[PDB]
Amino acid sequence: MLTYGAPFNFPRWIDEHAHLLKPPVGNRQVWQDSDFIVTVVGGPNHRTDYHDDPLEEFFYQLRGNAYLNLWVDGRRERADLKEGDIFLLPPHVRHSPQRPEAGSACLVIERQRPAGMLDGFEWYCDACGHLVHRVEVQLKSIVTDLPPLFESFYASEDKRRCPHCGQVHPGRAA
Amino acid sequence: MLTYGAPFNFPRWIDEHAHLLKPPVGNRQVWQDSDFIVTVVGGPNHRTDYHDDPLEEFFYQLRGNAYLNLWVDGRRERADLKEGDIFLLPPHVRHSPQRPEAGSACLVIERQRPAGMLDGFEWYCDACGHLVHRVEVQLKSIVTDLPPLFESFYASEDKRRCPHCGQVHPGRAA
Ligand SMILES: Nc1c(O)cccc1C(=O)O
Ligand SMILES: Nc1c(O)cccc1C(=O)O
Ligand SMILES: [Fe+2]
Ligand SMILES: [Fe+2]
Ligand SMILES: [Fe+2]
Ligand SMILES: [Fe+2]
Repeated sequence: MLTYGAPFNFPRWIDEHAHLLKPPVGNRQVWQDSDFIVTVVGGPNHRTDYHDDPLEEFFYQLRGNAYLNLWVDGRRERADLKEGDIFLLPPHVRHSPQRPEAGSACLVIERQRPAGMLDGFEWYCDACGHLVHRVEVQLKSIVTDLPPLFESFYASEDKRRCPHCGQVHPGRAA
Repeated sequence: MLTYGAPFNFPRWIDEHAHLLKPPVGNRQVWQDSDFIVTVVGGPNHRTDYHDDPLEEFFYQLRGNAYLNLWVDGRRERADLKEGDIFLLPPHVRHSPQRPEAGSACLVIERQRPAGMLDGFEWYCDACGHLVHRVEVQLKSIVTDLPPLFESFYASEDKRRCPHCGQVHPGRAA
C-alpha cells in the first residue's frame, strides 16, 4: 500500500500551510511515522542553540534566504542558504539555523534515529566560546521535543552560566 | 569539516549537468560517499524492471513530468509525478519509473543500504502478470550496479521466460 498517500503538489502544499510556517510553529512535517523525516521550515525564526545531529541533514532552500551558524574546524562560521541552494550537512557538525525572512521555506530531510543514537543541543558562550551547556535526547519528534529543552535552558541561570568565564548566556534572544 | 562542500545553487547545477540527464546516463548523484544518496534523474528513460527497495524513496519532480508504474495491493497502478509533485514511497513497493520527457529532472533521495539488506529488481509477464525473474543485489551504486543486471536479463530468453504461461518477456523495450 501507499502508506504515505499519493504524490501531491509541493508549492501548493507550502502555500496552504503558510500560516504554520511562521511563529509560533515555524516548521511542519510532511509525512508522519516515516523513516525519512521530511519537513518544511519557514520563518522568521532565530535561535541560540547548536544542534548536534548524529545523522546527516539535507537542506533545499526553496523560498527566501536563511543561513546556518556553524562550528567548523573549531571556529564559528556561517553557511548561507540562499534561495535555490541545496546542502548536505555531515553528522555531528554543530549548526544553529537562522531564518530571518517571513515567507521563506526550506525543505529539510533527516532520518529517524535508532534507539540509543542521541541528538545533542548545545549553547556556547558569546564572550569566550566555551561550551555552556549540552542536553542529549533520544529524539522522537523534530518538532515537539526541542522547545521544552530550550525552555529549561532559558529558565536557568545555572545552566546558562559559562563554566570558563562565568558569563551568564542571554538565554532566548542573542 | 563540511565533508560535502558548501551550499550551492541547485537549478544551475541541474543546468550544468543537463548533458548527463539524458541518454545514455540519465541520472547523476549529487554527493559521493554519503549516507543520503541524493540524485537527479532526467529523461527520456523508459525501463521494464520493477525496483524493490528495502528502504524508503523520496521524490520531488522539479522539472517536467514522469510517472511510476506500481504494484499496489496486487494490481498494476500508475502514480504520476507531475512537475512540482513530491512523493514518499514506502519500503518494498514495486516501482518502475517512466520518464518520457527530455529536460525533465526529478530529485530522488534514498539511503545507503546496510550490509545484508538487499535490493530486488523484478520483471513481470505482460500476458499473465506472474513474476518472470528477480535478481537481488547488495546495492553499492544507485547508478552503476543496475545496468549489468538489466543486460543479463535482456540477453537471456531463459530468464525472460514466464514460468506460468511460457511467454518470453520482450526484454529491453516494452
Ligand atoms: N535543521 C533543522 C533541524 O534539525 C530541526 C529543526 C529545524 C531545522 C532548520 O533548519 O531550521
Ligand atoms: N527511483 C529510482 C531509483 O531507485 C534508482 C534509479 C532511478 C530512479 C528513478 O526514479 O528514475
Ligand atoms: Fe539540525
Ligand atoms: Fe565564557
Ligand atoms: Fe527505486
Ligand atoms: Fe506469463
